[PDB]
Amino acid sequence: MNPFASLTLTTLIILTIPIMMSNSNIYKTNLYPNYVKTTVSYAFTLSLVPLLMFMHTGQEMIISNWHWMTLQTVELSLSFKMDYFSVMFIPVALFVTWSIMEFSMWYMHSDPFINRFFKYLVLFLITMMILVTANNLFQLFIGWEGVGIMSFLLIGWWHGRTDANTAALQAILYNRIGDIGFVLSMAWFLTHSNAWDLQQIFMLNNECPNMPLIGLLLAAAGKSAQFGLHPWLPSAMEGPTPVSALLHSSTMVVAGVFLLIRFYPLMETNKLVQTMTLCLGAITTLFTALCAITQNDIKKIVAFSTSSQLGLMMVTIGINQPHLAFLHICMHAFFKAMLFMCSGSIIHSLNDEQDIRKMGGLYKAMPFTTTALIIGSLALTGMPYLTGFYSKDLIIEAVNMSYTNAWALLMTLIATSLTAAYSTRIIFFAFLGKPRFPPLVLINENNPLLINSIKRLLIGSIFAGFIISNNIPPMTVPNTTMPLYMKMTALIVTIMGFMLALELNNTTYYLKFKYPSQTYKFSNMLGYYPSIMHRLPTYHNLSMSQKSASSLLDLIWLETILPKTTSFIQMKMSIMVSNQKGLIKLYFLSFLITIMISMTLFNYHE
Amino acid sequence: HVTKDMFPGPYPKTPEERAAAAKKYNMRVEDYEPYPDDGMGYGDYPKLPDRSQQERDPWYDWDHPDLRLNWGEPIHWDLDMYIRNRVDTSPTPVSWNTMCKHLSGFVAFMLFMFWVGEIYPSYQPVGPKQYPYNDLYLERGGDPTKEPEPVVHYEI
Amino acid sequence: SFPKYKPSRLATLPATLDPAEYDISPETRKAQAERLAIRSRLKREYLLQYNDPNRLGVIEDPALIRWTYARSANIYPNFRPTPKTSLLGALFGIGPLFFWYYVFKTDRDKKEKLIQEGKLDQTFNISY
Amino acid sequence: MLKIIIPTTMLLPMTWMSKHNMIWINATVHSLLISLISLSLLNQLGENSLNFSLTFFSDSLSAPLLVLTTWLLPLMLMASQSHLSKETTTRKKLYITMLILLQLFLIMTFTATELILFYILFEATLVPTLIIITRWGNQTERLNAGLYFLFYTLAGSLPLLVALVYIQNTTGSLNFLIIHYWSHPLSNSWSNIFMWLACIMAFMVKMPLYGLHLWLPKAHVEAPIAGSMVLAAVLLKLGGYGMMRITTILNPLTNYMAYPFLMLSMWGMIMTSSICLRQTDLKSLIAYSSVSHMALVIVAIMIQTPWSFMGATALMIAHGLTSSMLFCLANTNYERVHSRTMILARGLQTLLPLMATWWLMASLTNLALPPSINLIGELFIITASFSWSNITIILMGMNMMITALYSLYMLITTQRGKYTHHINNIKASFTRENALMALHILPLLLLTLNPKMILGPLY
Amino acid sequence: SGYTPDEKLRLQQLRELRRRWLKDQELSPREPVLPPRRVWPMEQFWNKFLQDGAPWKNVIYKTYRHSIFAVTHVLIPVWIIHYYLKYHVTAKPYTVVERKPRIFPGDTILETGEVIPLMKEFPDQHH
Repeated sequence: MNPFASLTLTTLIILTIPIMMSNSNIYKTNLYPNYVKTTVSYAFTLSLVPLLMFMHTGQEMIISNWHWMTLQTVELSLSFKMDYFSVMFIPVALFVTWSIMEFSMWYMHSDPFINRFFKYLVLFLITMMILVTANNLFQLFIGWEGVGIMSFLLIGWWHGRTDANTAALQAILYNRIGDIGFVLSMAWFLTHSNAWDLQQIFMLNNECPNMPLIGLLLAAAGKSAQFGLHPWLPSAMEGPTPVSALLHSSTMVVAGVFLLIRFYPLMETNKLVQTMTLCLGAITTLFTALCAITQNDIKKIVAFSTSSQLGLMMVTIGINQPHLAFLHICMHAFFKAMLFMCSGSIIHSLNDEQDIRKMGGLYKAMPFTTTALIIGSLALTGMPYLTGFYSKDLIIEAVNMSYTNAWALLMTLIATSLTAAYSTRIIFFAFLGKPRFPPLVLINENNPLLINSIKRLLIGSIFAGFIISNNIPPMTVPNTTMPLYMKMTALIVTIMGFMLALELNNTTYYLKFKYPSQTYKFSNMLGYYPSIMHRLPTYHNLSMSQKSASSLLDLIWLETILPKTTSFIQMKMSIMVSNQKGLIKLYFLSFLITIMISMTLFNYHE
Repeated sequence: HVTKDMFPGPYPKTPEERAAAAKKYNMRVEDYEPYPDDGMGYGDYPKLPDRSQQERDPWYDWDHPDLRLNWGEPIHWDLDMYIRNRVDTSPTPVSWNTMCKHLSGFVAFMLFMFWVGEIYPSYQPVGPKQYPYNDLYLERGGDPTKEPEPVVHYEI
Repeated sequence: SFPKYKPSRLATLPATLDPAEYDISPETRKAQAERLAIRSRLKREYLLQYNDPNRLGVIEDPALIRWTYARSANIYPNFRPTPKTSLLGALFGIGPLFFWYYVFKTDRDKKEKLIQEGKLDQTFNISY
Repeated sequence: MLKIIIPTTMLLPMTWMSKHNMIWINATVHSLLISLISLSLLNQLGENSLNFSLTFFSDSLSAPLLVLTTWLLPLMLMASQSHLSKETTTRKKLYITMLILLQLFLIMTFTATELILFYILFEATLVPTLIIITRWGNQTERLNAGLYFLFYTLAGSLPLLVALVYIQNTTGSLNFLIIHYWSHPLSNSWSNIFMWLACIMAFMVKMPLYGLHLWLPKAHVEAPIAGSMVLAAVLLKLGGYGMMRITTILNPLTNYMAYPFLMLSMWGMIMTSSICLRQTDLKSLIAYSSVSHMALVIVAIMIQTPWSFMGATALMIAHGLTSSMLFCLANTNYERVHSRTMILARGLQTLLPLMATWWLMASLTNLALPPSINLIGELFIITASFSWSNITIILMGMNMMITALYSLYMLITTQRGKYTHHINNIKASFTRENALMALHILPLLLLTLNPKMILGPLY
Repeated sequence: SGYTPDEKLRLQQLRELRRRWLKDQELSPREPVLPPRRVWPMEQFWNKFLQDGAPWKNVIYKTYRHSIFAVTHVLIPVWIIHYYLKYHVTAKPYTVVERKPRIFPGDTILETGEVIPLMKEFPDQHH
């Protein structure tokens, strides 16, 4: 019927074709990575038509094509929600992964299993599309968990490395803590609303109580690496740089805040849960931005930046601005993925060196990487009329103007200063100054794949905010009247962060040396959260799991109580009964006792 | 190959079977020390320093380089918990108690200030936002038969 | 000096901070030499089998077998019922069971009391 | 049921009359043919059961179990013929005879219309199982394992026999249909409390309930591979199936009699999942994971909801397939390095790539990754438990977290890292082993397309 | 203080052996030897046409590749999906339900033909 449905579906189906072909003949040749990148580009081009139809008239639909099973009164079907969020996020994600695959064709060129790497990228993309388009909670869970396992397999891509496997299992662990809340919300919605599809859930929950929303918040805090379940995202940098850029910076890690956006009608009607997510986002953004300003690994700095941006998304959700959060997801994807590709360009040019202390002088040696990184950091810091200005600046405006927790407002403003600070750190150490890398200069960014993918996301990072802001309908009411000092708040704080970081960075040129303060130690060692929480709870869990769970109970007391004591009693009785003198005399004396007892107290003869 | 005499036994009571236990586990007698005999079933298994495998020398040529283990040498009772995929006991720049104090103080201070900002919220100097038709009584799902109590806004 | 580093169970004392590394007696030297000799004997024994062209399979490791036997089959032959083991067994085996029974029983009695007076709303609970 | 039972019986004369070198070929071919025939039992009715004769009937609960048994027999045969290659012709025929006898007993157990006939057939499964474990197991520990398994089961089962004959004397029938249609409420008295305990404890020890489970690590570890396959896949399910059948005469006594068992299983799933995190024996870790899934099945049966029963049925099917797959995967490494120690052979993905893929699939199914039927069963049970009491979500979420941790830990330690330097006998995976894993994994995933086939009669 | 004579000698001997081993890892020009294979007629037209690889031939090779990819990965799947939705999925109620279009004052309804009335006169706020 209406081409919208067929095109929205076909965009998803084409993704799976290179997976079915991953055993035919092309998967054995060197044409497979280009093949899958080409189908991703074609899927992006196809997905624009649903986007254009929505842009014109707001075409939205839900499609329930295949009935899977009915559970008495609960019908579970393959249902796709082709709404604004789906038809806007699909083209953005497809564009970003198109750039990432073209980048990987250069960055992972020497990987002996590059075909399997590209296949894993397509599998993750397919699972994320399932996550995003899912119209019921079971299908959403399928996308959620497939995304999680794809992240596990891509973080531990180099599986001979202990730290990579540890990081992959750590991601699984934190996301399972979040999955507890996800399954809690599924159980609650089944029990109370008799549905996992979004339509009836929104229908029967005009006043949604705390428990399902707290479960959804737990799942979101797990997936988006909020404070408490945050450490796995920076450790996910163990994956290859394309894995970081695709999954853990731009597309996959926004699944949690996207989960919260998908249930915004429910979150709208619960002030307590709104305050909880607002405060969690505030602490996440502040703490993660604090960690980044002292990190020396470029990928670690960008990962902490991604965590800070996810915290900001949580903040704007917590002030009842879900569409602002979605806009920020779409805007952030462009320049965050592009920033990670710039970092990967530097790393590849510097022979897998990732320390900014060994970087320097790359402003001129890598002119295009420099231009791209500078534009991306300007977009990140909310420079006016770039891509980040059309979401982040409005977010700061809304948080300043709302009835909010005062501490959360202060923390998000301070984190807005700190993002400029860590962008300054990246630029100052990687590009400015003098070369600090080994003398054998291998700097070479002249590759069409690298240049072209970074270029596409560069044009996105410049113009995407203006194009998307003016083409979506107004899904909110604007803040037209605020004080001038409040209108320029974001610019003023980011300028303050820029200037203070520049002052501090320039001091490192002075011929003075002082041992670090305790605040530096708190920031650089990440608040000691991994040092404490990866050693104490795991040690106690594993120590108990041996000492009390296995030895004490199973091997000792569960043995002692039923089988061992019973066997001992039987053996003792056997010894008492069996060991006899073999004397006629004793046997017949016992016979006299038995005969007398039968004719006496044992009332038989009477 | 591995006879009955090569297996772990009960806790050594006298110093000659303690030396025999040290010999069985390929240790010096002065280095061998069993777990205390408290009824927990440790037997004569040596109680080695509770040091993670991450604390072993990475530049040495181990027979098992990943586990940082040498063939025939006594395995710690807690090897599968102290592998490098797991609990790390490595010395830190800042001491453990100081890290605990700083992390806990940070978290407690943040929680307290969040509560304070809840009881001292930030807002703008505006009256409530006004909606027509009795604050959208019908649009919000009000019963279309029962008449709402009029909510009237005024040109100030 | 400088602020002291305090070792812990999970953040131990580094070797360079250990006073014993700086007061070394001749008997400590002899102990180190004997440790090196034991380690060299084990290393030589392993490398002889390892580099053998006519060995196929796994070099059986007595330390590994001792470790796996101590953790499984040697525990009950050497367990004794003492006040520590009995207190710990009662606390960890029976304690959580009655704790969870109390929690769940209290919750379900509250639920049933709500149901009896109809104070629990189940407007759309038709799946159980 | 005779069109299923008689072909299975005909496996014995065919096995004993075939050539010495056609034993495995003939048994595999005709057991697969019997499994094809058993699929027609999945054509079930919405309301009634398939009541063939006075002595055998089939419904949506027992049909997937029958299919699982008939499918397990050929996979058993493929798993066994490697380690039994050096055995004599007569002894191979005796092993095949034991497997056929076990399958025949299981087939009649799941279709017996009468409770006492079910009891005899479910007790008969002990004999070939015990013979397999104690005669063809590898270690000296197989004897003690056999004694534990035998006497745990019998101490459970004999009071059930007494209770069944008492019920027949007081009610007049042990017929399942009559028992359902003439159901009397069970009053609150010591007599009825002990009747409940007698009716329940045999199935409790069979599943096994946490605290009554110490036979299972011994038996599933010491047994030969086919024995472990059946013990994990079909023999544990006898307790769940019997509990589902017999709980129709235990109401409303089950409302409060289940509290100790609900507590035991809800905490013991945590306890045994934690034990898996520290198991140094691969086969023992796989054996210990069965206790947690069966604890979930115990909770589901004890709370007595349609969703709980659906989840328990699906979980039993999925666990059978997955646990047998995991045992086979461990056995393939055992047959190479002749040891069950898990950290002996590390970094196996760079030596056996497709076997590493099979390992990843098995771990993912043990993870209960959606939309697998493992996840369907677990999620249905979790939702029913949440309705039963919201606080159950803490323990079940903890359990799924720990399950993820130990499953992926086993995967990482066996498949990932650096290969062991001195192990130079990891030969390439045989076609037989790869086919074994494929025949484990393919029907598991196909069931996701038609999940109602394993959702039981309450679907 | 440096290598002992024994250490130096053993290191140089192991060095010679290792260098001989590493030189021996090099492939010969014949290596690897490939087994025979068959060429399909679709690709048989390309070793006779694209054997030159001219710029005008590169454009047509990319055109053939892109047209085949477009039909086999876009046109056939969209055909199957459109058929599925148009004749099976939408043959059941409420399967594809579309949010109705917003309707504004002035609007003419296609189906009935009615004209939506224009809003009342604005109170005329002037900027």
